Amino acid sequence: GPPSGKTYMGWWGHMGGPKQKGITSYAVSPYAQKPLQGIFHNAVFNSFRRFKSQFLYVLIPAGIYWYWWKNGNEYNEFLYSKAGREELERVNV
Amino acid sequence: AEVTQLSNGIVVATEHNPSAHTASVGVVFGSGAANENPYNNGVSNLWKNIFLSKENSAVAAKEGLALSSNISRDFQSYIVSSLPGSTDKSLDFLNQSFIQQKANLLSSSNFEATKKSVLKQVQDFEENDHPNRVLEHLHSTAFQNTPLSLPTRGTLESLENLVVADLESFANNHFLNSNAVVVGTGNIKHEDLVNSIESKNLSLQTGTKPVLKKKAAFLGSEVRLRDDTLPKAWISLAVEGEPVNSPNYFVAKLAAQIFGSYNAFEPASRLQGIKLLDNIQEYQLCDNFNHFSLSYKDSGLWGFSTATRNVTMIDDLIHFTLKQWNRLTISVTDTEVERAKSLLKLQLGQLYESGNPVNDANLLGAEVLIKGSKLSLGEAFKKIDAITVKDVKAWAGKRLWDQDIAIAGTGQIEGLLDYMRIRSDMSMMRW
Repeated sequence: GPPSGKTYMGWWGHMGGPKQKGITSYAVSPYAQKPLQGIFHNAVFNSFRRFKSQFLYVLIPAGIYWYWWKNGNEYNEFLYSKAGREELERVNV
Repeated sequence: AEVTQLSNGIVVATEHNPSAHTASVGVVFGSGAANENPYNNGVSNLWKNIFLSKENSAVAAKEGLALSSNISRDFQSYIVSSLPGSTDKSLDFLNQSFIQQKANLLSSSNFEATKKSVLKQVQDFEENDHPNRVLEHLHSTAFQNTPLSLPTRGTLESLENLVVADLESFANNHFLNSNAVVVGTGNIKHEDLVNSIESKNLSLQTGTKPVLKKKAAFLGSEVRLRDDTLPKAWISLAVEGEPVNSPNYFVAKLAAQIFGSYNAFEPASRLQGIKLLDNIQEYQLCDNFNHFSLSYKDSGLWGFSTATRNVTMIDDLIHFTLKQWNRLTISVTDTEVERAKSLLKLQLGQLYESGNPVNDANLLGAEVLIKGSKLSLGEAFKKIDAITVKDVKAWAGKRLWDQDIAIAGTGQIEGLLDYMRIRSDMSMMRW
């Protein structure tokens, strides 16, 4: 086939990153390692670190929308009660 | 052939060869770079190079003596070779400047010049000699945090903290009568060497070397000193092999000789009887390879090294050579064993039986130092001829089949896959 257009990812040998010099990487065989090392420390301290960093972003909009939903639900329950018909007619028409 | 005797403190070993025209004596210690810290790494290189200073070698040149020395993992030797009539001039030189009066060698303004040239030497090693520096990095990642992990030349960061106190401390701790063989090769006879080493009352030192607190342990690992500005990709890759005084020593040598060495640019290196060549020749996967079996005192190494410019197909070169290694466990033939037998006998004959008596001195010194005697070449040939296919299959099931490997690479090794794919290549799924 013909060659296609220029991409941003080559293959093994010509990926297309910059030239690399002076970076040395070391690694050990997994057969010589301990998997599940540090699971009981990461399960309590790392989990708390990640939760402390990323919970206001998730739980402030969740609190806003859940309070909005509960308030609208309470108003809909009030409007179709015996105590709140006399607002329901002047509310809908 | 070899004869070996024990004086008051010194063991003496000679290989007399009456058809040689040079004789060569020297002393081989038993503490190479495997007896150093990571902090005095390069002491044996500095002793090698202050034994070969210009003012130490001018004195030998005025008497017609040529100095030589060798630093290895286990041993280190200091050899003085000359004409056959002047063996006692050599023994006198080796005594009066290396053994007893080493205070002129360790002069400052000699130590500074030698340390400067050794620093320049290892700086030009670390950035220009690529296959040997990845063999040293294979050693430094296979045996890490154990004493066999140290480069024999030392390290530029280590070598620039050394002073003369470190050299003389190592000299006190290791240059001992209990640690040394006095070798003689060429046409020096044994009775004349013992008569002239008891004629002079030569004594080196009287202590005993420190015994290392941990043995060398093979750790399956990897190291990647990648550098995209180099033309080729140099990759060494090895398993834990046999140390010396194994029973599987010659089986490891034979199993490395089965896959042999290869050069892409020599036309009689393409016609060898290796079944790896008709897998790596069709797309020209490599420039060269060589299969080694490095044996030390503690541990060993068995593997290969390649240099290739086909940086897009490194992983298939590795895959094809490891799938050729699997055949040693499963389906190595009779013919490959016979061919490797003949080629191994030829290789050992060219290594031992060679004209140079410096090399014979190094080999005899290390062999007699590690096992008290030297195996003759006829007995080595009778031990090579007795290897069967079942011995190769048993050895490869023990040491090769599904074992951890050590990898070292420099250059353009982006195409080299990770540890786990290469390690999973070490055992095929029985097809």
